[PDB]
Amino acid sequence: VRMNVLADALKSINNAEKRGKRQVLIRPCSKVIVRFLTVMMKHGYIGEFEIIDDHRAGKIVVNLTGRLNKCGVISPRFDVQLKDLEKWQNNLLPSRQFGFIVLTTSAGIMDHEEARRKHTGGKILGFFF
Amino acid sequence: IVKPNGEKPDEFESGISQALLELEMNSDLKAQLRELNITAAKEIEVGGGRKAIIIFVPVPQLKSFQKIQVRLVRELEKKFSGKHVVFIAQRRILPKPTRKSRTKNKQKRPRSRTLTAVHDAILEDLVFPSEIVGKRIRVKLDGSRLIKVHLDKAQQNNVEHKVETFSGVYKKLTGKDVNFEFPEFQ
Amino acid sequence: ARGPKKHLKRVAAPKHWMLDKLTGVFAPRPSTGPHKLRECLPLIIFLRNRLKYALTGDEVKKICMQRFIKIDGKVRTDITYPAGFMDVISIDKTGENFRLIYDTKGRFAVHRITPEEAKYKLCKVRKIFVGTKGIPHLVTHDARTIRYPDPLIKVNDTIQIDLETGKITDFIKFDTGNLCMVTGGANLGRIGVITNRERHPGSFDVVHVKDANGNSFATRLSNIFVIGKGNKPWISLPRGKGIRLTIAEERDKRLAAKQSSG
Amino acid sequence: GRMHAPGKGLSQSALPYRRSVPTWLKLTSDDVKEQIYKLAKKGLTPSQIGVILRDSHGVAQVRFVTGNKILRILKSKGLAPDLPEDLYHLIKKAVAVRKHLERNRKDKDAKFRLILIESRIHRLARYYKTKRVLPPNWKYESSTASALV
Amino acid sequence: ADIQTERAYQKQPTIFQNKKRVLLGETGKEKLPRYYKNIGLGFKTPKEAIEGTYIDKKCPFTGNVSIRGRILSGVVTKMKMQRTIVIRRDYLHYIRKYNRFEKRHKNMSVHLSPCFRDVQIGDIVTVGECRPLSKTVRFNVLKVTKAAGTK
RNA sequence: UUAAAGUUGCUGCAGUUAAAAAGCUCGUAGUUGGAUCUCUCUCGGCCGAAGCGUUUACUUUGAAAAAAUUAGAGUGUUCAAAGCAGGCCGCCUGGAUACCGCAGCUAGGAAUAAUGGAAUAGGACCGCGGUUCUAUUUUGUUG
Repeated sequence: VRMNVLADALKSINNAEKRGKRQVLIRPCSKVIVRFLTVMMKHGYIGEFEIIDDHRAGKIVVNLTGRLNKCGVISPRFDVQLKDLEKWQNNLLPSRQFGFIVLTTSAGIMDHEEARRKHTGGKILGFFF
Repeated sequence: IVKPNGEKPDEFESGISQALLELEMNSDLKAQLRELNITAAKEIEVGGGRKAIIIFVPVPQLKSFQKIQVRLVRELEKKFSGKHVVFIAQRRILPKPTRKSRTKNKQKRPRSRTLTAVHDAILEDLVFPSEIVGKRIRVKLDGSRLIKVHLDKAQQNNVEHKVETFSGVYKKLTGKDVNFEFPEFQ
Repeated sequence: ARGPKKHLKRVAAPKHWMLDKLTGVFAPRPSTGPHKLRECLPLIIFLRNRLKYALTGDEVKKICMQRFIKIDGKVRTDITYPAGFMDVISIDKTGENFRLIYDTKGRFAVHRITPEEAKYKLCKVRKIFVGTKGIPHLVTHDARTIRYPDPLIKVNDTIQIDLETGKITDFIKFDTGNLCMVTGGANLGRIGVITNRERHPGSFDVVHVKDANGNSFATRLSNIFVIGKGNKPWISLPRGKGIRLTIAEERDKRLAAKQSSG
Repeated sequence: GRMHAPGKGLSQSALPYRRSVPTWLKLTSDDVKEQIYKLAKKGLTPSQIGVILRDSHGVAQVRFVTGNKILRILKSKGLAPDLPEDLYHLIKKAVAVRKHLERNRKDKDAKFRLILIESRIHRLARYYKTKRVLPPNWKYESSTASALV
Repeated sequence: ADIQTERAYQKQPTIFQNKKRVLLGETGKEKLPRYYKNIGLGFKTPKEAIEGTYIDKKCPFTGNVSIRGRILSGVVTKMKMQRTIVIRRDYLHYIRKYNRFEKRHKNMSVHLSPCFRDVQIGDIVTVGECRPLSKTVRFNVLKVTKAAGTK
């Protein structure tokens, strides 16, 4: 069955941008998906997107700008303390100059640098570079 | 006609009751308005100069109000000149319970009393007699959201002159940016 | 073991004694007395290791058996006697008086006092009960049993004791706004004003204390010793005045000293 | 896909975006409920009542008309039966397969289908007992099942 | 007598039942004064202990036991042996090579007082630590809360 | 015996033909599980003392955690491994600090994940009435 809808959301975006496409459809929509997409967008990786209402779990149309190398999910949502973040970013990010790990903390869904600024740990949702 | 919970009417929500008073016994709607009553009134500046009146009515009377809304709005816009009339049901929003709350949340909050649920009903009440056939939310680069609402063409020539007013009401009632479109077909 | 122990190994001795590794295998095991084994300074480690009046442990015995050292007004010839917090050591031959007060690093300081200040000491209150024929009884942190005290004195308070008679001359209650020193834990040797006390019935209370420079810390209620009423201490304070310096501040304060020299 | 079959069919119903009753249907909520009570007294299950209403009276959805569901209406009036309809129809099929199986002892495939049917019965019974619809001591007896049907 | 089903007369030691007062007191009513205490950590004494007539010395509210130590919670599993019950505690143990958890459980025998009536085996009970009451009993029930299927 | 061994693979391996998917299906335990919802009544002189908000998991903080060892600050053992000493012409000065899973204790956060809160209404909130036990203030004290 369909478990971890965010995994399907992130695998669909990765597979379309390998093909050089300009738009991708994501179903079903979810608020974790929307927050993750916003985090990706504010860093200049995807661009504007739009939610379609179905009186159900809606769907999303995302515009692609060709700037994405990889976006992936981590399952299960491991707990990350602020002293164990360096190992995670060494394991997952391609360099110390670019790439982001996306976590969910009690202050919101953010990336690994805003979490360091706010001095908080959380649970790892995924990564993108 | 005005029966607020705070029992405080003033110069402008008394005028709405005054206007309804003549129609009560001087229109064909004789027994279709005796048992109904409004609960609030307001005047709003929209479209850089225009004015729009929102009339708040009890929820249990909503369908009785909008069963005659077409004639009421038609006949209520003749007294005051160049102002759009909008009827909205008075709905309550119960705050989301938290881990630090008072013992007022004794019984579970109904989802009819949810913020999103009342914002999605305020829109339907605002857009009458037309119906909503679609809804889209554009998330833009700065992170802001814009709602795009598709309306039926059956009432297109009846409501399309009020679309600039509809956004003006919704921005203060809700706090959101909304545009209205008329699609091709279903 | 079939009975009580009589030895102490040097690595197992309390760290604030500041004993080196290669002097011997053993350390002085404190005698049984008013203060605990891990919260006391024996007389040998004070006469030999701190004041350097003696070079060996045999010389400490020669000073002691001449009846030169008085601990709170009484001559003690035991060289492992467990002196402790707030005690007064008097050497009449050289005219010296010392009070055992923790410094900011958690170690007993060489704090010299005046002959007038040596006539009293401050004692915490540990137990209050009623004995036969309805006589109230105190028990302090110094293992002093004082009967017929004031009825306003309660547990966790501080009293002043005149060492000649052993009677209470004044007292300070425990309340917010009163000066105190920490006598255990990680804030040992720190001085500050009580600001709050959170109560956990069936468990240990917690007291919040703020320094003069604005630094705040917390301790267990058993580690708090009320010194003075308000900001004014009732005893003379060591050099650091109870303020804990950071390692960077301490480094800068040390480097500034050698530049002054010339 | 299917629970007890390898099929992966997709056929189902597609509700419209309109949650609103159309203007050509003039039946009031109370009149719609009256037909529900009327057809409930002819031994019609809620799913039968729904198709009858849809095919004849132009009632696409009663949740859209009366703001309630058929089983809730029947239970409020007191016309709901003892066992739920889905569990009632599963036990009826188990008796039929088991009744065919005494005249046919060499029918090895009905013996497989009966196992599948009773597994489905146990699944629904577990779900309903967790929901406090069936008493906790309810148990499906392969021999006493005819008493339930 | 229901209260006197054992070979030895059952009474609360603190209570004296033979105060010869007057013939009228005999005529009026025979109801013994009862000893109950306030086992207190914010807990409240049930009213079935102040108004009951049971005699049991290992009850916290009307017996000779003191509550100190640890306050724990569990789920009632079995009620079979006289006047004591078996509860279950479920927890997660962390294995750090795999960065994961595993479910473990403990079965703990506690003493149940007659003041806590109408208790079934599905519900949450708070327990307080006391002195050894038997070979494998050290805790005592302090509060009863009904399970999910609450009536 | 450790690394090499990504040849025990949580990070991180393999199973068409090199070693390897049970003949097939059911089924309990175990593992995993789709959208969905934006703090206050009494008291001590505008604040605190006292109740919790359904309960947790999670995250940050605090105090409590033997020394030695390890990391690390100072210090020309003649250098160094060491040591805890030493420095100035009787004085000056150290003997720091960090780390110390899991479990237990404490205080902030509320995203993620579980859990409950009204459907024979034995529902919430307001004023109203009755049955019973009962407070020991008031009759300067005592009955």
